[PDB]
Amino acid sequence: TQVCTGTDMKLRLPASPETHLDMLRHLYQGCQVVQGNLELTYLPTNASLSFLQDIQEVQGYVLIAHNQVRQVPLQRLRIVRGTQLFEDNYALAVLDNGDPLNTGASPGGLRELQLRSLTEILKGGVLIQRNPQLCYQDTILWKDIFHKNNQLALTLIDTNRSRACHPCSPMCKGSRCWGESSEDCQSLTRTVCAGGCARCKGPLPTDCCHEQCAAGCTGPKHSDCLACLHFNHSGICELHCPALVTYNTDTFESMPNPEGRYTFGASCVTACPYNYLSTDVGSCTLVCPLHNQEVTATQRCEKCSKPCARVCYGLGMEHLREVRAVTSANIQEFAGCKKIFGSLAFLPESFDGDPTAPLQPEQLQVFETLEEITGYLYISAWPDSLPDLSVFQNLQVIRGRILHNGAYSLTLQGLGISWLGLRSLRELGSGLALIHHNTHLCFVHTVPWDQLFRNPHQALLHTANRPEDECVGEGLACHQLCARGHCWGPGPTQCVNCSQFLRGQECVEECRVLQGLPREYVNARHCLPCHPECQPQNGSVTCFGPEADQCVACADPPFCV
Amino acid sequence: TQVCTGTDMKLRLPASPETHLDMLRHLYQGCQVVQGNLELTYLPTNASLSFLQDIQEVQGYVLIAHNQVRQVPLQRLRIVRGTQLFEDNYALAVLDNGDPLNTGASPGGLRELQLRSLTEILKGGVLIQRNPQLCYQDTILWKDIFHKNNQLALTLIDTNRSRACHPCSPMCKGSRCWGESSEDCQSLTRTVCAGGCARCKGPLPTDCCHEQCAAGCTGPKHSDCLACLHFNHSGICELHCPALVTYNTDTFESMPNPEGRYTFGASCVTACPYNYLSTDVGSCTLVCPLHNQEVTATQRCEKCSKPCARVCYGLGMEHLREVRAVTSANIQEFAGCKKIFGSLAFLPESFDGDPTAPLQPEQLQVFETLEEITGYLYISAWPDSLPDLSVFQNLQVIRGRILHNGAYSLTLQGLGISWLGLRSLRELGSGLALIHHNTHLCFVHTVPWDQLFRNPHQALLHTANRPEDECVGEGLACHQLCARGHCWGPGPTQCVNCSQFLRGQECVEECRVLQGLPREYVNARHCLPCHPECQPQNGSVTCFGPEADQCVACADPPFCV
Amino acid sequence: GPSVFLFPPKPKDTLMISRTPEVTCVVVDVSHEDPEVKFNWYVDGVEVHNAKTKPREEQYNSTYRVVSVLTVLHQDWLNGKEYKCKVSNKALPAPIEKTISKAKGQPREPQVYTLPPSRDEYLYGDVSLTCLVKGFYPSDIAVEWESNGQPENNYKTTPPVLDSDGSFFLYSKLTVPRHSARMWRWAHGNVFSCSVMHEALHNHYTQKSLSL
Amino acid sequence: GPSVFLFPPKPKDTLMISRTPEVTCVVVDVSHEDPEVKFNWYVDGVEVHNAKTKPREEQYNSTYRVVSVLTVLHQDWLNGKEYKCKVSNKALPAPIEKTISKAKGQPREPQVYTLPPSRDEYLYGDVSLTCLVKGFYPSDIAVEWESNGQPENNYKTTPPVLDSDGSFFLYSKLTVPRHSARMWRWAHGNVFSCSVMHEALHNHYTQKSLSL
Repeated sequence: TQVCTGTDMKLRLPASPETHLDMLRHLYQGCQVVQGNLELTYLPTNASLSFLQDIQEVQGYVLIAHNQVRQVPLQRLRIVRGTQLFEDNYALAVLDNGDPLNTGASPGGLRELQLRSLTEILKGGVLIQRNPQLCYQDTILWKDIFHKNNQLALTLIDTNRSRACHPCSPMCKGSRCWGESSEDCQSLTRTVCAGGCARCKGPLPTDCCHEQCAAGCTGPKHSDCLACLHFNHSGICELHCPALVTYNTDTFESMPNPEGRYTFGASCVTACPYNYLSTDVGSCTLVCPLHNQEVTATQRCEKCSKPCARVCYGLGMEHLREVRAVTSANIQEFAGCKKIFGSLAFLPESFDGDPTAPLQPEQLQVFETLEEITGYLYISAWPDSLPDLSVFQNLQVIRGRILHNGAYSLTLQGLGISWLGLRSLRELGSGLALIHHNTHLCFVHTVPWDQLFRNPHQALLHTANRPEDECVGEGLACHQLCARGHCWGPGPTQCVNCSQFLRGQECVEECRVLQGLPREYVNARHCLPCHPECQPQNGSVTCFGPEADQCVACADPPFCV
Repeated sequence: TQVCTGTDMKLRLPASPETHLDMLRHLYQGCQVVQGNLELTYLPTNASLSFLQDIQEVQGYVLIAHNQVRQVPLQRLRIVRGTQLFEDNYALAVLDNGDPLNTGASPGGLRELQLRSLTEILKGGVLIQRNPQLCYQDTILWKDIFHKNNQLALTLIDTNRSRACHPCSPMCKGSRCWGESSEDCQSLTRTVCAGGCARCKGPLPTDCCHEQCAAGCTGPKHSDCLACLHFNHSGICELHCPALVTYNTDTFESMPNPEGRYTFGASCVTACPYNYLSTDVGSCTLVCPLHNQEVTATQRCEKCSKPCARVCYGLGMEHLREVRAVTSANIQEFAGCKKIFGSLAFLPESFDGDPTAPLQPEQLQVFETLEEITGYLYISAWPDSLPDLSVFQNLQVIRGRILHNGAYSLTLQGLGISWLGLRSLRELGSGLALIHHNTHLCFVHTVPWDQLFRNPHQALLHTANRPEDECVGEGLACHQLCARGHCWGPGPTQCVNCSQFLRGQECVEECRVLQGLPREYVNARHCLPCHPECQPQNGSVTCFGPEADQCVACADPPFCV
Repeated sequence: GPSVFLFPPKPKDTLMISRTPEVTCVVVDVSHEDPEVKFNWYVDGVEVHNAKTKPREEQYNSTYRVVSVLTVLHQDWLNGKEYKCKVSNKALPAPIEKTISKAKGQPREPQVYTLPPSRDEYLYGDVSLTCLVKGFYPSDIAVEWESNGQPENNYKTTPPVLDSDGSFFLYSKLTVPRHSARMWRWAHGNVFSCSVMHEALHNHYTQKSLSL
Repeated sequence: GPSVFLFPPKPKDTLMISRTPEVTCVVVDVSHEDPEVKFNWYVDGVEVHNAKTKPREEQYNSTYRVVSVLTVLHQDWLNGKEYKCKVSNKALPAPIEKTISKAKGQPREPQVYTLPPSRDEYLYGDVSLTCLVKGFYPSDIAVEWESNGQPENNYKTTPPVLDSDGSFFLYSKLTVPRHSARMWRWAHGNVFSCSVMHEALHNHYTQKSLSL
């Protein structure tokens, strides 16, 4: 809500960097901190980055590379925790932020970092290599930002530099300039501290700071802290959140503890937010762990009345963690799976010999069964012989916890289909939408994506597809009876809230009652098939209830025969 | 219907031989033939045996012994097949039919057999030892009744005899007298036959008889037969009944054969009678065989959509065939068994050390679960500390295929309970009822046993129990609201068709609607508990439907809260 | 000046043999000084003089009420016959002649049924119970209730009305108060029904059960 | 001799501001040789002479029909007020004075609801649809139908009746023929309801939906 989530790009190459540019204004605008890795790549001088004005914390590896900007408005950031690390080693890295190719007055890269607000680090190092055109590196003695731990967590810095530097500001103690301005001086919290004291605003024990606290403090008291180690408990720096329950004196007799709080994203809170999980263990997370499955009550994760229930898993799971994508194999592994516990995606590597075996169109339609997934999606190619993707005639929701490149609920690009028909959607969990490079595609802007969203951060970036202004060619349009034009494709089947009544999947005027041979009755704006035994009638409606009872046209006492 | 069934007495000792006397007038009166073993034991001169006038066939071993009558009205019998054999060896036996203890003029046993109608035998021999006071044994050359098979099926005859005999009638060929009267001469169908001919009314090939036919014939044609080998197909002697279906020329393509007939009790018929089974194999029987279970459509026996379904078995089954009765063991083996596939019984051997372990009262009440059994019952003892048998508060039917001593659907005697409460019975399969030796017992004749019957042959023999004329002492009577007095015991619970309404199991006037705190509503002459959420009311009925909807007193839109 | 009309028989009594309907000729508003009166019953203009007249009854009008009952075997009314009550006085110089009788048209077999009250009409208090009839002819009809064979009295009903179908239609209300005997059975869902009587009815009677 | 009475306003027009009810004074049976007549409208005995009289209309009686409309603002009728139609002729020497007006008592808020037809009353042909009201006072009331906002005309209804509750009660029939527009919606279970208008009604109106 008031925060954003990490990502998984690793020197990744997105498409249409104008979308990459809009890829994050919906993510980080109104965001305080990140739950994972922060990844910045491929950005020219042109940059509307004000939304990054207010950032304070990180949980995973930060990353910049192949970025050709002259400034970054990153300030007020004072924490990096490094739960995830570049190459499983570094907390933050920088590489090849310049231009080796071609009037305009500019260097072609970045000159200075300017990150005075940074004061605390946890597990992880830093790398900065092959980063020409920038100065004020090797300037501030990173060690004084590290903890008493990770003193041996090495780093590495670039020396091959093009342009000359400037001496640090005279208003700064030594040579600690993130930037030439005094506004980029430095304070530290390692050496000057009171002996074993971890952090301090000054060598005074009165200036010393609490152990669990970090980044210094206006005073060693909790409220006066600056960087709470593991959470900001209503404005407090405590080590662990209060337990949910408590056991009695010396008895196996538990009882709830109202002051208890679930563990999540450095925030002791009452309940778990949407898209997340609840556990008797006491942690909101994105996975229901070992010997522990999911139910509702809105989601929760606890054991059932049986060993681990046997269900279908998707990619990224306990046995599909290092998978690339789908292939000839593990396709019928989704046979009639009502609900998958993973993710999936399609690439050309599937539609190619892979000497193994490739895939085929007809070995499909299993997705007429699926009713829910846990992860994300991603597509790259698709055969021309398949006009649409009706195979998904009915899927309820994505509910994508894990995301592609740590950001997308789904992805699709590089195809040649004409339209789409994912009609049974009313909701979407975390993750961001994305689409482009779909030549024949139409009926795109016939969708109220905002409705499907459940997180305000979400949006949709779309381009490189035939627009409505030209799709109307030959007379394309949302179906007639589909309310307010909320179609996914042609035919009434693709409706959502069609005021007229439907047959299984066909909204039309006539729930033909008595004027169609297989008679019908009505319920919930939907047509239903009359009973078999109830003989055909022709005066008025032939049936009155689904079952054999509540009938009229008889062909045991209440039944027909 | 027009026949009776075999039994399993083997020199058995019934109780109150006045019941043993009535034990069979309901079995064999109006019976043509038997489906199993015929067993005659313990009968004095006093005998109303006219119901045995018309008997024609047998399927198992015939038996007489310890019988002190001077005559037997057994005639018109001409077949014995011997599917079951005394000592698994003999087709018919006779032993110790006399009196070794003490005016009246009588010998004290039987003098002559008189069985001229007998002409055919199958697998099995005969024994007659220690049978004093009878003549005309070793008289008729049994071999000429045997088949070309079983020529080596030995026999054995008594010679120790008390009273002198008389020469056979002069109107009989040699010395073939079942009795001194010419009406007991003999004809045979072995030696005089036309060479290999099996049976004949004379040495003429025109007098020869059909192979499959037996007992002779008025002519070798089927209709002219006398003893059909394996069935009397609408008046025909064929070997095997017509198949139910037929496969096409050379294809795995089946199709029904209307002329097909199920195999059972030597009678090719359309369907299987009540209490019996139907099989795609093509045989009505009393057991659903290997890898083959039961459903309805009224019963049928075929495989299901899974290997042999795991359910509970009773005594006499594939692993309880040679069991005596219940013990400390195999008692919790009935845990929550909705439907047993066997039989059971209780003896004192259960309630005794059996050094193993004995049983206990409190380790019971599993029979509040059972809803159907396949076999019979039998009881001999029971502790005084248990007044009743309410533990069977709900059992639907016995449906007893197998029977104790091959005759009883259930048995009970030798106890000291006051009453009984088997209330949820409306039907009973094969088997005969029996009861006696129940001192404290009352509320016995409050039962319409005839209603529970499903076979006209059934009845009930009862005695040696306190009668109604004295049970009324202290004011015993069927419950008030129980219709027409059809009680099993006191309290409304033991009702059957109580016009007044019931709570789970209590028939009373007041389905207290609004005058009892836990409110209620009505359906099917039965009280139902109102919804929880529907708040208490006091104007009129508080609820209108079982579920949260169809309520009035609210404490989501249609629900209360 | 004064004027007087008569009263017809009761359908509940007609169409039922043992019952005895009553063609009745009431008279009111006697003169304070000229009250004398006498009756004469005619059949199409044929005097019989076989009626049973009753005494008088004073009223708040300072006058008296007079009436006489007329006997019926139902036949002539079943097949159709006119009656006439001839009265007189001195306050009026003219006699009376009224052509009251049964009517005829296309008789309609009563289309009948039962229906419950509405979930929303439950409220708290005197609940309603009903029973309807339509497609019947003529309007001369009256019905009653029955309950497991026993009667009910707290009921009421409405007259008939014409529509485009050329027949009549109406319902009958049954008051059912709280904590009372009217609802105890209903809540317990026993045999409720509508005892109907009408000319066009097969055997002059039908019935329809009712419960939950 | 001859005699004449008037006609009251229509409840459908009363209790509705934009509508204009009409107190109407019909006259019939003119004399073949003395037909003249003129009106005068009084209020408790107060002449206004502000009515709109209409021409004549002959009848099978060989006479003419006469009438005049009277204007209304509803107030005086809403709070209570008497009217009087003064007519005359030569065949009768006396004028006319009628105290027709609204009545008053204990007003009762209409107890209202909807109900379906009976499974057994389905038959084949013109099915019935109904809507009932009780616990209302006084009897001056008329209602109509509505369907998804659209009206219906083939309906009919019944007058009210008294019972032990001191209020009134009745229902309204709605013909619904085969293969017609009356039933197409019903089978398809759309918004049917009963548009009711009455004095005691909160805001002088309520409504109750209906469907399957």
